Amino acid sequence: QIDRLITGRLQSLQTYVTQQLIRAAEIRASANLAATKMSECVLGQSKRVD
Amino acid sequence: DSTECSNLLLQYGSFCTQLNRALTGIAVEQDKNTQEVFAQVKQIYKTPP
Repeated sequence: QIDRLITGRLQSLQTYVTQQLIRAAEIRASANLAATKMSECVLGQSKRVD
Repeated sequence: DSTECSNLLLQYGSFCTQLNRALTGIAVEQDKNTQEVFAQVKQIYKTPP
């Protein structure tokens, strides 16, 4: 019975971690864009449209 | 449509819900992508004859 509970809980935890990794990657992409905007639009004057 | 298979499935927690939610998220993201790429203009201009 313990083996059954362990396998189940372990799988639920591994699923959680996977989702966190994917979400973190998307946040990283957002942060990179934010860094570019700060660099080009605040510390200077961007000319590219929109 | 298997009653017993359901009964047993309910003992594994909320896996089913979490999966369904993830697929709903990607599905609404696709409509967001098409909206952001194309709907960049406010008016529908017409071609001069």
